[PDB]
Amino acid sequence: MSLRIGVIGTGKIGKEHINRITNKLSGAEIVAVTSVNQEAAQKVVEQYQLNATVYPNDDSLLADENVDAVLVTSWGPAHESSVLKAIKAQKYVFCEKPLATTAEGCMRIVEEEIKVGKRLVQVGFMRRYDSGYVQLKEALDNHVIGEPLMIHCAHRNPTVGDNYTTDMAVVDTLVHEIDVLHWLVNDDYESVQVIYPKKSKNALPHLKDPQIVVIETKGGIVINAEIYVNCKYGYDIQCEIVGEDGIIKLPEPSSISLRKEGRFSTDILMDWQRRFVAAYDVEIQDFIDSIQKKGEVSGPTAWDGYIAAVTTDACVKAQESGQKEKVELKEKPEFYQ
Amino acid sequence: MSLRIGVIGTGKIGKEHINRITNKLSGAEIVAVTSVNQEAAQKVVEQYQLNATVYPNDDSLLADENVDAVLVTSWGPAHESSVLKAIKAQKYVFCEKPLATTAEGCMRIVEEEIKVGKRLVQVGFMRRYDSGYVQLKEALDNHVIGEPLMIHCAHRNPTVGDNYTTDMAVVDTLVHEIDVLHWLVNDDYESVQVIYPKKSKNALPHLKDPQIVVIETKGGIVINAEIYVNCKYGYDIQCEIVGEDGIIKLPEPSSISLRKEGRFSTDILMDWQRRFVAAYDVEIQDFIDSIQKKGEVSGPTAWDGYIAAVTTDACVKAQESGQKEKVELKEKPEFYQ
Amino acid sequence: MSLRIGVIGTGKIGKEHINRITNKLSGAEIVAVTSVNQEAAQKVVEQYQLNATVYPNDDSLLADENVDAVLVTSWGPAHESSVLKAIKAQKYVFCEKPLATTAEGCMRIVEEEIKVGKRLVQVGFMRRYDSGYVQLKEALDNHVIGEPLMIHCAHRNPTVGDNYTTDMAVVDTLVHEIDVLHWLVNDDYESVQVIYPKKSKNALPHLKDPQIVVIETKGGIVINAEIYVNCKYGYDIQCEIVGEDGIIKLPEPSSISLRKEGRFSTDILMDWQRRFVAAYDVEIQDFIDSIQKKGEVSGPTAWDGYIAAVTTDACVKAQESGQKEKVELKEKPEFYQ
Amino acid sequence: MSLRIGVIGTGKIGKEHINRITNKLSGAEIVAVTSVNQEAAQKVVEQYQLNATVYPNDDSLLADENVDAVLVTSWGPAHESSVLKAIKAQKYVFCEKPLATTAEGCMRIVEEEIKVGKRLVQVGFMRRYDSGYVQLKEALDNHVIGEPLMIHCAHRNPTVGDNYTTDMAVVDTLVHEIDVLHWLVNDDYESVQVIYPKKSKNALPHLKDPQIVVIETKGGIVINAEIYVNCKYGYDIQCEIVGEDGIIKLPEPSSISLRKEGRFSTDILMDWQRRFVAAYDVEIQDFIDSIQKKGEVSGPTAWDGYIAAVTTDACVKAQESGQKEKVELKEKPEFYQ
Ligand SMILES: NC(=O)c1ccc[n+]([C@@H]2O[C@H](COP(=O)([O-])OP(=O)(O)OC[C@H]3O[C@@H](n4cnc5c(N)ncnc54)[C@H](OP(=O)(O)O)[C@@H]3O)[C@@H](O)[C@H]2O)c1
Ligand SMILES: NC(=O)c1ccc[n+]([C@@H]2O[C@H](COP(=O)([O-])OP(=O)(O)OC[C@H]3O[C@@H](n4cnc5c(N)ncnc54)[C@H](OP(=O)(O)O)[C@@H]3O)[C@@H](O)[C@H]2O)c1
Ligand SMILES: NC(=O)c1ccc[n+]([C@@H]2O[C@H](COP(=O)([O-])OP(=O)(O)OC[C@H]3O[C@@H](n4cnc5c(N)ncnc54)[C@H](OP(=O)(O)O)[C@@H]3O)[C@@H](O)[C@H]2O)c1
Ligand SMILES: NC(=O)c1ccc[n+]([C@@H]2O[C@H](COP(=O)([O-])OP(=O)(O)OC[C@H]3O[C@@H](n4cnc5c(N)ncnc54)[C@H](OP(=O)(O)O)[C@@H]3O)[C@@H](O)[C@H]2O)c1
Repeated sequence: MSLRIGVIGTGKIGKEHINRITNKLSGAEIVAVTSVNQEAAQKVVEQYQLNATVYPNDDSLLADENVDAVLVTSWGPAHESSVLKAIKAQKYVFCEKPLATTAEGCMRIVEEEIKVGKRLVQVGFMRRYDSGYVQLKEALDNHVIGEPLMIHCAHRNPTVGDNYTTDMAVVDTLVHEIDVLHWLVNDDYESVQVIYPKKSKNALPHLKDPQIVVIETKGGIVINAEIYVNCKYGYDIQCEIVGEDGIIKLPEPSSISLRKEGRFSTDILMDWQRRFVAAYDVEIQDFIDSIQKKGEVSGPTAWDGYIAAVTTDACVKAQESGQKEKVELKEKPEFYQ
Repeated sequence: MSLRIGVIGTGKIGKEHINRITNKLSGAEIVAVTSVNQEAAQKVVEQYQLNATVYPNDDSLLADENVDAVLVTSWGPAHESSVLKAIKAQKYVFCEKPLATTAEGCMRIVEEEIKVGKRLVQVGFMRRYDSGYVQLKEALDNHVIGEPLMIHCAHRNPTVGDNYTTDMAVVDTLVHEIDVLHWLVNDDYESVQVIYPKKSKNALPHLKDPQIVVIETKGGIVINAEIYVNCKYGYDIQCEIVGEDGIIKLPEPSSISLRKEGRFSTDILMDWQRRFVAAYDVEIQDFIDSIQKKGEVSGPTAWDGYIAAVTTDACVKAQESGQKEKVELKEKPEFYQ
Repeated sequence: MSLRIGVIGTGKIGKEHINRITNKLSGAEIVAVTSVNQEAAQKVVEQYQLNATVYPNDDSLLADENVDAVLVTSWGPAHESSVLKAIKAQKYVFCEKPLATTAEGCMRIVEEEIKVGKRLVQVGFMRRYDSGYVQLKEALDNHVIGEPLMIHCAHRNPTVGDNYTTDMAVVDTLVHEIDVLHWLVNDDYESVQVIYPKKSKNALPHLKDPQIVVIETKGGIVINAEIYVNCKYGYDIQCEIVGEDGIIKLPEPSSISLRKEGRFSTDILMDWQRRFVAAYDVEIQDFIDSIQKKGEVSGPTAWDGYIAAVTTDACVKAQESGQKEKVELKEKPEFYQ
Repeated sequence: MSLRIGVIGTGKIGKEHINRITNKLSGAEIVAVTSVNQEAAQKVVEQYQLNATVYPNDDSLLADENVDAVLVTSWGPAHESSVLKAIKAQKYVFCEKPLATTAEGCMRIVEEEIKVGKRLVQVGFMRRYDSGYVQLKEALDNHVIGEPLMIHCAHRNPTVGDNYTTDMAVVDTLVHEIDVLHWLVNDDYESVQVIYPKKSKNALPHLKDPQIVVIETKGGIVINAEIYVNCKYGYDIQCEIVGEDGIIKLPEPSSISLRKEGRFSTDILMDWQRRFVAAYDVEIQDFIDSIQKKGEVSGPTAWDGYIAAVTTDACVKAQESGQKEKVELKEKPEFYQ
């Protein structure tokens, strides 16, 4: 019957996932809430009419035996702590990115989970659940294009706020590409390099934008990723995989077409929140269903969180040094193989 | 909440709706089933692990006061009888097409609903809930192309069985177009004409396929619909609306692209079930949510069912006469505004 | 050496053809011109720096023994006379549409050419030389889609002058479709029907625009053609051929794409003269080349002119009567086989 | 009257140019040819039925006072020689790439031309005359997308023979991109870097294919160019320019579309000779018209040839070293401004 879920962190995306579980998905219910702000957390149970005790902290909510699983949706740097705790409490955990702000912290989560002996942790890299990326994965697995040789991608955003900084280009933005690409081609990153084109007029003086990130896999796949967060025209994810015998490419989001005033056109999304809305529903549903059927989670793993953490670090180092940097990856544990 | 739902008819679409409510959607559960094969209904309850009572018939299912609403997913020609009974028992009813196999059948349902004083009946014309059609209607209502003048559409299917007959081209197939178009442009159908191109080699000698159906609305919009149920290449829905100042067009379903062996290509679906899957989820969720929030349904009405019935009747007439036929619609009751 | 060409009618089209012959194409030169405004004629000679006599009329131009061939680019109604005179003078003739203003006019020209005993007359239906239509013809002749069953096309124009009349929709505009389609599918027209949507706000009150013209071939191919000469958005030619086993479609004219301000777009041409510029070059070059290589022309024939006339007449009839009208088509002389 | 053209080298490209001049274009004729293969040369004169003299060498041909201009279409390394001889004879010269096999060779040509005092040398970089590239240039010069920041391009080929070497990837292939991009964005190259992904199974082991070349301009435009000469699927040129406020992209070559067997598709050329046939006609016609109207040529210059040589040299340097290499360009002479 219903999977009982506690929510750690009721900001925007905590409110979204709650709405999801309460009003859209099957098999689960929100029974507990927290942080930080005792208020607001109470305002959230109000807003959504929840049968939910407002606990004052992780351990508190995590103490409850009427909670089977948790969503960690709080401030990024807070994640590692709550995840560790929930693992010790042996509850299933869905953790929004990042798993932890350091590779060391991801490694600690990895260590703990391996002790429990089964997969409790799923990281919220929703792109793997998007129908376009699923199709790309299927085509590759069915050897449609032969071996992958190169990947060209772009992650574009119309404009960012004052506080968006150069490192966020890789840490908050490219991390999605970083997680999804190694999954697609099943190969590990080896080296990264960052090249800066002239700065766009739309970027604030403190921010280096756009940038080009070149990544090589151990297999020798070269990825060039454009990141351009002040592109003005829209929010835009583009991904092209070049293989030996052919090329596959991610599709545009669905739009009606329009002939009008001398132009034939389709819409480009302006809002990042509309790009992957279905994927978010799918990943949470899969969280719920995996548990109810397999006694463990199925999505991106604690190791995937670690791979991202390490890769983003090398990228930031590449941003600073302007040189080709190594990606320091431990061999993958048997437990995640 | 938990809307408590009884299913009348546990065939293919019945089982798929049961799956949706049980494993995909929010706010409802299946508590009762009935079918003409009572053991078949039992297997379904087994298969989906339902906490549901198997009833011998719809009368007794409708007698169960723990049943809030029903789905009528039985044999087409039997829908009308089940709907009438559900209206008298005052349950909400989601009826798969058709509502009734005759205009008179629909009119009977219409006046029974008007007696009850609120909306009980929602007809399963799922295209209205498809994002493409929603986008088309949004554009229209925002005056993007001015007044609609012409609609060019096509409904294509790879192949049909031995028992698909000429009348089914309009009754089972074009009926989807007939419902969605008058809704899109807010106009009533006035007349229809059927034109037969040479028979396709892919069609059995008793079937006339393809067909062209020309429809004129009262306001003077002209619709040209191509029906070709043996097109071989795929399942394909196309729709273009030509307005005074511009043209809008329904998108292709999402697909990765492929460059390979001298061709740049995307997928065309082979399977009608894959085309509108999301729409079915949305329509049923809307049935549930409208009831739980407004105490009445919100989708295609019994009146839309009537409109479809009158129009397909005129189309069948036109198939046999080769002449322009009037669509004789009674004025729309104030109840259905 | 050069094919020596005289030009009858030195208005807009006459000047453009003179331009391509003088400055773009191989193997010909203008040696004579005539008009009606004997100032503009002398003017064109100087503007294009031509070593050419200006004559006062066709008779005197056709008298000139060093003229090998003529282009008839005069006022529409005057074409027939000049073509006839040229045939009697035994000169080759490229005649801009229309060959004549009546089917009888076209038939007369057909008879004189048969008397001359070889092909002198090429009619300027340039679409057959457009690379997109050439590709459609080639796909059809390679049996890529099976037998053609239906054709859907549109001929759209941003706006017309107040002189444009309802009959001109089929006589001046659809006549291009009428020619190209029977050529593409190698079939004769049998019947036509015209349906009027409500009048567009962009159309003057005396003009019925847009129009839908339904044409059936003897073999049972059904053509649905949309004509909309005040569509505002652009000049647009669309053509989709539905065959038994698949569908082929004319491409958009080439254009860079643009992502900007929330839209992904390509250009739609605003003026008809840019649409087929290459085809005009190819058709004239073919006129020159065929004459020099074979001693007769090879393009659209006087008989093709006749077919267009008879089909347009039947369309004008359908315009007035609102009924299905027969295309009164005489049998094709072996001379044109 | 006619520009009298001599052709040096009657290989494949030489033959094509003779064909367009003799049978397609305006205002010139072939009056002289020479080739290392005498029989081939005389056979070309028969084949195209030329009114031309076969000369045993370029000295003879260039000494012919009835020769106004020459096309140099001989073996690559022999180009420099013929170009210098032609400038000395003060003949107009269309030189197929490369201008010379070294930057030194090009510099000597630059030197001799400046002495003459006018432009005699046009280099055969035809992409500049392609309608797609012209539209890109027009959009950029109208500042449709603001300042260019990044360019992503690809040059792909189905297969190469056993002669093709790693250096030819930049020397014979990328050289087209190298010329067209600095022309598009009006900026000079600064540094280049080469990255090798894993080798394609379609490549002979003596060849490194594919390659990624990264070029920075002095203004800070970053260019990422994929070269892949055994991509199997087709010949394919892609080019996307990312600007501050928008993105413009080269179109696919014109193709009809096809729906068939579960795919919606367009053709991809397999044959490089088909991608740019129109550009070749336009470039040669430009050569002829510029001479006849301005007394000097006006396409890509000897200086453009020199840029290509230096930039290609540095790319080959980067190929061997694996490091970011400098493009050492001298100051552009006033003669070429
Ligand atoms: N998977 C995806 O596609 C996706 C998409 C978006 C976000 N995320 C991730 O989800 C996590 C949380 O995101 P969010 O947008 O929901 O966060 P949020 O609402 O900004 O943060 C959650 C709560 O913490 C408070 N807070 C945290 N740090 C604060 C500070 N320094 N000052 C003031 N209040 C602070 C917030 O208050 P304030 O109102 O003042 O912030 C809010 O009450 C992040 O790790 C983010 O990267 C993932
Ligand atoms: N909205 C849509 O797009 C959509 C899509 C599909 C279907 N539908 C509609 O939903 C309804 C049911 O569809 P379905 O595909 O589930 O149908 P189905 O499985 O073929 O038929 C449903 C039930 O009717 C019975 N039945 C079928 N033919 C019969 C006949 N000739 N005589 C007596 N009983 C008969 C079946 O018996 P058995 O138990 O022996 O099979 C089954 O119990 C139909 O009216 C159909 O038009 C709508
Ligand atoms: N193949 C195609 O796609 C295509 C495209 C465009 C046109 N065409 C055809 O080519 C022909 C010429 O077209 P256009 O646009 O060049 O036409 P135009 O210039 O208007 O007509 C040619 C000349 O006719 C003169 N004229 C007009 N009315 C006259 C009258 N009643 N009596 C005597 N002379 C008269 C005008 O004299 P002034 O010089 O004093 O004005 C004009 O120069 C047309 O029949 C048209 O259908 C074909
Ligand atoms: N703009 C463009 O896109 C483009 C396209 C293609 C080529 N090109 C350029 O045009 C030039 C010639 O190209 P192509 O493909 O036409 O060459 P080709 O036909 O192989 O050679 C052209 C001429 O050089 C001779 N030749 C060829 N190989 C030779 C060798 N190994 N030693 C001595 N003489 C030799 C040929 O005579 P034999 O037959 O007796 O060898 C012929 O007269 C090259 O510089 C090439 O890069 C440019």
